[PDB]
Amino acid sequence: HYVDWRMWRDVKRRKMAYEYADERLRINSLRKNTILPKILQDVADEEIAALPRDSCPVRIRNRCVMTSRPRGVKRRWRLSRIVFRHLADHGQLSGIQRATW
Amino acid sequence: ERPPRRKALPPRTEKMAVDQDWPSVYPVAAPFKPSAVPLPVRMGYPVKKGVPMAKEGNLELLKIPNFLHLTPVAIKKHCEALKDFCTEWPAALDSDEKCEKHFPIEIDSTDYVSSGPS
Amino acid sequence: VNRDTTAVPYVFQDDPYLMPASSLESRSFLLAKKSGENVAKFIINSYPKYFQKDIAEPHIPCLMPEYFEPQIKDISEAALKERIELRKVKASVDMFDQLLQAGTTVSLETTNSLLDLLCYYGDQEPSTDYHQFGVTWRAKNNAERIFSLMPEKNEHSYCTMIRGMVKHRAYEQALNLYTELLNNRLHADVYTFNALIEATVCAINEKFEEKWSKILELLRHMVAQKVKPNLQTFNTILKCLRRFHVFARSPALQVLREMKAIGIEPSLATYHHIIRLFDQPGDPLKRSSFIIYDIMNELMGKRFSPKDPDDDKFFQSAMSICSSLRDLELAYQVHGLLKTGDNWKFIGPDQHRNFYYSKFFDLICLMEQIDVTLKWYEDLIPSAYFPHSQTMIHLLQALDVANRLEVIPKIWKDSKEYGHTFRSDLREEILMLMARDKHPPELQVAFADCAADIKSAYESQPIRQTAQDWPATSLNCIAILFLRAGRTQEAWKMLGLFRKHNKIPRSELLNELMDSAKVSNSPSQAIEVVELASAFSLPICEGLTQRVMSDFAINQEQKEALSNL
Amino acid sequence: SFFTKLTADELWKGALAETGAGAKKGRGKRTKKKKRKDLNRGQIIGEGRYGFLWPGLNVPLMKNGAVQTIAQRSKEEQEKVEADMIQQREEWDRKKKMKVKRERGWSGNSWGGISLGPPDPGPCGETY
Amino acid sequence: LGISIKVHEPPRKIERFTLLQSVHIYKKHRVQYEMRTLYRCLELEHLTGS
Amino acid sequence: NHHTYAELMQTLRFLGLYRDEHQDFMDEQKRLKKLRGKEKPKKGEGKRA
Amino acid sequence: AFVIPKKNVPTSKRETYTEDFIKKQIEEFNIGKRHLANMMGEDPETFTQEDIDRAIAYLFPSGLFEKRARPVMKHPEQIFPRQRAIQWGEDGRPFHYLFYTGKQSYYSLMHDVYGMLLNLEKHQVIGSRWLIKEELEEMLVEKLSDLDYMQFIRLLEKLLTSQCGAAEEEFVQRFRRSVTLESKKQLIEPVQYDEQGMAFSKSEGKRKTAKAEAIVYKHGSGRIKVNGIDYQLYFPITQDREQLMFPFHFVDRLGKHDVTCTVSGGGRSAQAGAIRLAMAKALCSFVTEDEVEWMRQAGLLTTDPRVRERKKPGQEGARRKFTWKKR
Amino acid sequence: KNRAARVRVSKGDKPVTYEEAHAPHYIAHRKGWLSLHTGNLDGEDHAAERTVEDVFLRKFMWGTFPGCLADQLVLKRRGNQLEICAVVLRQLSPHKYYFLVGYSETLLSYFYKCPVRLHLQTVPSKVVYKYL
RNA sequence: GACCUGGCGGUGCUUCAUAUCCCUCUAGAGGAGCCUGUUCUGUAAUCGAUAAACCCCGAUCAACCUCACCACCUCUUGCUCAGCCUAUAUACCGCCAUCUUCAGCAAACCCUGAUGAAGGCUACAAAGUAAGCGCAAGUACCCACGUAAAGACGUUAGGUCAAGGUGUAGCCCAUGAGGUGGCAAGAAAUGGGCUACAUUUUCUACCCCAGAAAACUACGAUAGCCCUUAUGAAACUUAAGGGUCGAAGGUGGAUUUAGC
RNA sequence: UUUAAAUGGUUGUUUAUAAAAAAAUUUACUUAAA
Ligand SMILES: [K+]
Ligand SMILES: [K+]
Ligand SMILES: [K+]
Ligand SMILES: [K+]
Ligand SMILES: [Mg+2]
Ligand SMILES: [Mg+2]
Ligand SMILES: [Mg+2]
Ligand SMILES: [Mg+2]
Ligand SMILES: [Mg+2]
Ligand SMILES: [Mg+2]
Ligand SMILES: [Mg+2]
Ligand SMILES: [Mg+2]
Ligand SMILES: [Mg+2]
Ligand SMILES: [Mg+2]
Ligand SMILES: [Mg+2]
Ligand SMILES: [Mg+2]
Ligand SMILES: [Mg+2]
Ligand SMILES: [Mg+2]
Ligand SMILES: [Mg+2]
Ligand SMILES: [Mg+2]
Ligand SMILES: [Mg+2]
Ligand SMILES: [Mg+2]
Ligand SMILES: [Mg+2]
Ligand SMILES: [Mg+2]
Ligand SMILES: [Mg+2]
Ligand SMILES: [Mg+2]
Ligand SMILES: [Mg+2]
Repeated sequence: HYVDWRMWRDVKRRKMAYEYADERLRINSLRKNTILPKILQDVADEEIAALPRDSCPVRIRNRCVMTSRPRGVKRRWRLSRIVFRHLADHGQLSGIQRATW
Repeated sequence: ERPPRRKALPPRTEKMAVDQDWPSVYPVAAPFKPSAVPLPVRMGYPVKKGVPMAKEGNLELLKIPNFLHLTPVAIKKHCEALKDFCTEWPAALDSDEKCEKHFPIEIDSTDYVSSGPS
Repeated sequence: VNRDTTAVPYVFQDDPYLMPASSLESRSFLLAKKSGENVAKFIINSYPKYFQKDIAEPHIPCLMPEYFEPQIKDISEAALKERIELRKVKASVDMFDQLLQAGTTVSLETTNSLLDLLCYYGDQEPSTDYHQFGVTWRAKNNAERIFSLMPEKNEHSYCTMIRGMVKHRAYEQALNLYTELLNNRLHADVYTFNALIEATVCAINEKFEEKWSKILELLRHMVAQKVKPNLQTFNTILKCLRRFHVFARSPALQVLREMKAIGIEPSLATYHHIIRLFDQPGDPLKRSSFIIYDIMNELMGKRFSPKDPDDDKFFQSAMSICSSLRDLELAYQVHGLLKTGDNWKFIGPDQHRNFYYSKFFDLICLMEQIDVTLKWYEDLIPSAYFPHSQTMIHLLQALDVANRLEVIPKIWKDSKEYGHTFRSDLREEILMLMARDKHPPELQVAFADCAADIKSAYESQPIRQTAQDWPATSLNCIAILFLRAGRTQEAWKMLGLFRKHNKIPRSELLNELMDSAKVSNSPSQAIEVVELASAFSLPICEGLTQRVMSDFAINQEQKEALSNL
Repeated sequence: SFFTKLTADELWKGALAETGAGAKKGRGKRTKKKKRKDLNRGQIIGEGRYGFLWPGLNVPLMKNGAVQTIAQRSKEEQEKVEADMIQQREEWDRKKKMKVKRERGWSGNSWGGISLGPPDPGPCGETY
Repeated sequence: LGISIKVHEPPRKIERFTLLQSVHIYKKHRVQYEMRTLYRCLELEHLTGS
Repeated sequence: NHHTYAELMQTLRFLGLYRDEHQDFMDEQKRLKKLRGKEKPKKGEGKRA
Repeated sequence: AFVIPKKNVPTSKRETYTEDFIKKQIEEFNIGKRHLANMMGEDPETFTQEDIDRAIAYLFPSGLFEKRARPVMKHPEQIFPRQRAIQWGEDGRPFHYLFYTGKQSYYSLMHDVYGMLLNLEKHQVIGSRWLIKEELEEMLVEKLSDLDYMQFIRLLEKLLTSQCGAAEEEFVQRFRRSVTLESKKQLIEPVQYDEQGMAFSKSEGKRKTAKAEAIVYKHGSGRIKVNGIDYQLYFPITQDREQLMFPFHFVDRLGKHDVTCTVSGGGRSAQAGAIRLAMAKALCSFVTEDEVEWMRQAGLLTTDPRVRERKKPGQEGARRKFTWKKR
Repeated sequence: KNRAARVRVSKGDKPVTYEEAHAPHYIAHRKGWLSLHTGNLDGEDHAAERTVEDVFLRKFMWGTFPGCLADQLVLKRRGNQLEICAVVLRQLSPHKYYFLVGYSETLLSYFYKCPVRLHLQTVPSKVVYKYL
């Protein structure tokens, strides 16, 4: 019942990334320093690379929650510029008015 | 349809005396009810050769956060009931210099009141 | 803040279209709102998934879905305890049987908990959202079967069984079980003894003296077993003593005197039972007079807390006696007690509240000055209750006695707003009072406007779907009120209605129609008055016709008049 | 998605295409014009596909002087309600399909010789 | 209630942001929105916990 | 959670408590396409093979 | 018969307020006025229209920029538009001999003025502005053309130019309104005295985003201190120092006053311009009124309104446009 | 030409309410906001969740009271409370209104885990500001 | 044949255009390098915009993801009481461009033309009265100024089925869904921008009273090469810094943009 | 009165009506008996 298959793929990525966040944080800490031996850091390099691809947080996309538009989204409202304007121009967003100065 | 359509009763502001206890009508914060507020208040930008819209079915008056439950009479009556909960500031600590001598440490904390489920 | 008299109760929607306009609408509008809440709750519990996202901080347990199904599927004693906590009578009994067949041990406490569930609900499922006369106890019930199955039976097991039987009207069987309890040398608890008192009175139809001896014997058994009586022990005795109304009066007072000595403080229920016992259909009410006065002196300025399930029934009974004695000062004391502290919460359900206020306002109108009656009228209606059509008649009678008939038009307006527009009794009373005597011009005009509105109500009757009736009196009164106010045109139309509906006009209406015609000096109209009465064969017409013939009558009309008779 | 659903007024305004560039300069023919159909006409509040009987909405609040409880129409009973609803729609639709016999003037598609009825009455109680 | 209160008005904050006016192309055309946050600072003094 | 919103409002429609004007619109269109012959084919047993 | 779809109740349905309706609205205002006094705990008998407006503003707080859109509780006479009474009776005969002209009020007035001129002929300023058109229409409760207004004013001028009697002058004054002429005279600052008894005058200035406060002492040696620093150090650029000298040089009082100023915000030039304004306004206290007028006419006492212009979307700058491509 | 939320002039027979008669450039000059919460104030959180809730509530109420609403909702949030102010018509029976108020208040409180109230104002017919 | 209305005229007269049509004023573009679009060519390898009114345009943004593309592989009541970024913007809603740096569009009536398409003004007045909409007035920003905003009816079947929704037609073991990998280049041309060609300059101090530099070690790359770092699971590629390197360029053809 | 200033593929323009309807409740405690 999500807007489209693209939104559904992003929903799964956000879920898998959440599940693996702690494990990914722990392994990255082993890699992001010069204290530990390079042999150990090399094994950590492989371990984080073997985790499922959809656990990688960089693959998450901030799509419009209403229409799934991948660009033109305002992060504070999580809405596309077209949907945000529809709500703002009808006076349905608290405190948001047209700017003239 | 056996009977005629149900007819709305006349507004109960016509039964209100001009010396009523208004705080009893609006005890707490409530939306503006044109049938309960005995004021001919009008709102709305008037059309050419027109007048601001009447209060019945007026969505602009419904949008205002009114202060009908916080009239000067109600506030004074409210605070009279709340004096029992208050304690008296120590008379010795008249000035800020006196406060610093007896209480050198000052702890600042902040509380945030927002609207929402959390 | 205080109650707003112009408003209906706060539970209702504060809107002219949605505000209840009658006592019936008051009940139905709340029932509809409650039905909506049940439908929502039904959906919430049917589909918990949709209401499992908790966004509240702090967490609100009450706004979460409820799960009524057992989540332990293993057959064990611990898993059985769940079904008893869930009050699944059928599931628990079936599982208990399966547990017993498997041969695992069920603790006495667990078995006793099952008996409590079975005994209280009579081996019947408690009511759920969705899937009177006679003895509900059945010989082939699960409680009895399990009771025998029990290997060890403690005092609590017998107790809950006795209480169950009495609750379900198995009085004789409960008494037999108590005899078995005594044979086992097992002490009964206070709650069992309270149930047993009820059993002895209800079981047999012996005369009072025998029943009193039995009750006293149980009290002596209670003392022998070192069982201390609670408030309910005495309240049941008084409630049981209501059957023998004239013989239990003095004994009932002895029971009350015993309570005070022991230290048990009589609650509102205790006094409710007493006044009901002492207040039977008798004209003197001499004993009742003393009791109520003494009770009110004791209860003056006492804040009450819920102690007995019957605490809510005192005020309606107290006000009923005040109306019977016709003592307004006593009624004000009863109401004063209701208004002290939080005693107002003991008024009871809606039908109790309507009765209390009906009896209270009917006594005010009768026994108090009109100026104060109108103050009570404004405070109580509509904010406290919606008046019955009979209470408006009492208020009209009070206005008559006080010679304040300028308010009658207002009473009609309020009556229409309270759902009495089409009450025949009320409409006939108002018209009769307005037309009984002549009034000054200003009052006569106002009465005509009210009469025209009452007339319009008769025309637009919803009973028309069945049959439309114009009571003879109403028609006569309306016509007279139009004639006295000077709307002769409107009155002239009413003569068509009299013959149409076959209603005989009174002589006073005909005699006064003369002046209207004489002032006009239209002999044609004068004959119309004669023509109508002649149809009904009224004796006044013949003598009347001659006087009209002397005053104003056309020669040709005179001859016709005589032949028409 | 529940959040992508529009109202009936918006759906019909788009589907009908009454305001466009194809209706300005004789750019479109008149045959394929479609008509608006109000889909709320025969719908009753509280009536659904499951057939639940909500006391005080779908059914009367009180029956025999007692508040009714939530009930559900049996399978066969709901089938009748659903079949009746289909029949009611077809009848309503039939009424619209019926053509009223229009008295023709000089020719079938000609306006000449067709009566326009009585002249409209004047503003001061004048009648023709 | 006997409290010592002093009121002053901190300066308002206006947040402005720009959006595209058309659904597709026409970059030169923009709609600009604002949110105005006004303030009032009520400063009580010499109070007790109760 | 678009599942919760969609599934809740679909259940409330089948219960008779929510009128979905949009879903009503696409149910009338889908109904007129059956009378016109533009019906969705059986899965697997399609035009192609 | 082919039935023309009949018109519904006129949609426009222009609202007319009959005199009885206005009377019912007045009763409502008077009754509402007593509740509003009761709500606010004031005397019903001394509750004025300015108290009503204050109470309504508190009870119904509206931030709408346009005041005509805010909640209002005014006397119906001030709310509802003034409507002309019925001009004909039951018989149908109009009440005015000039009714059929359509402008009985206007043409009756024109007739009166012409008559007065005839009688006057047979018998023989700065503050007041001729009543404007929109305000004359209000008096007559008639809709006039611009050329009709001209005609009427021309006739009044003819009346005024000729000699008039007591009565004719009063009639003319009915159509003359009062103009309050603002004085372009500088407001002098109040000379203060410090702890030592030395006269000084504080003033303020503003230029772009800079704001200066200057204290000019009645007597001094010509010392200027900017933010506690000698002016030649704080203003190395000669142009800035030239601006500081312009106020004192123009009144020929270089070396006769000591100034202490504080300037914050803006750039070097804006700060010098802000200080120039602050010093000039403060120095007005010690110069003569005529010298103050010369200072005003020389540009030394006007706040320069030229501030930076915002940038507009779709353009390179405030006025600069993006490169235009015909093809 | 601008289109956003503008009812366009017709032949003078289209009744418009006061809300729909004002274009977006009047949202803080002649008309107010249909929702009041703190999400969009400076330094305030959860503007996104407040917005989604508003969009749902407006659709829920439109379908729950089909054909009854005479104008747009006014959504009010004070602390934990949510108050829905609806101007409805006087066509549906009062019994059905009371059922729907009890049903919607309960169902919405369990959905958004907060006390929800519904304040109905009845009008005989849609309030016409002007005929466009 | 004769007319009505509009358009158009290298059509007359008169008055004008205020960043404006000409004469004028200032700084630029067109030449060079680089950055970024577009067209062509190339590639197994998206789509849309594309006189004024496209060309740092949908994107307030593409290493995977985004993605809609290509190759290969896999799934079949499928996240959904399915799905489709499949065709049709010449079926539409929605949101807009444009004249508009306009002032007109007008329902309802009345009158003129012999009751034709149509037309309706003269103030010392001769048939027009006109609701509504736009302009205006108000409001936002620092004023009554200015700038924003606003800007009707229509014109270009103007832009957008790929924001989303949707009429009609089509696919349903595939025109739907998922996985892995991969393409997004430069023969060439061209739009916009950035940095320069220097002495009103370059470097350092300072933030305006200085000392040096100043033509093959000058001015001049934000490019190339190497190294390091930042983000990331992934960087020859994205960004930042350092080193190294020191090129074209010597003020630019026809032509052309913006500013009161 | 007064320089020169050519071109623009084919077919695609304007008629018959208009509009739903409803609904039942049916004003007054407690108890109790056989
Ligand atoms: K022409
Ligand atoms: K150049
Ligand atoms: K489509
Ligand atoms: K360039
Ligand atoms: Mg990303
Ligand atoms: Mg034919
Ligand atoms: Mg610039
Ligand atoms: Mg624009
Ligand atoms: Mg170049
Ligand atoms: Mg391309
Ligand atoms: Mg293309
Ligand atoms: Mg990619
Ligand atoms: Mg890929
Ligand atoms: Mg595809
Ligand atoms: Mg198009
Ligand atoms: Mg295209
Ligand atoms: Mg301006
Ligand atoms: Mg603009
Ligand atoms: Mg304007
Ligand atoms: Mg096109
Ligand atoms: Mg595919
Ligand atoms: Mg350089
Ligand atoms: Mg480099
Ligand atoms: Mg790294
Ligand atoms: Mg060099
Ligand atoms: Mg050729
Ligand atoms: Mg051609």
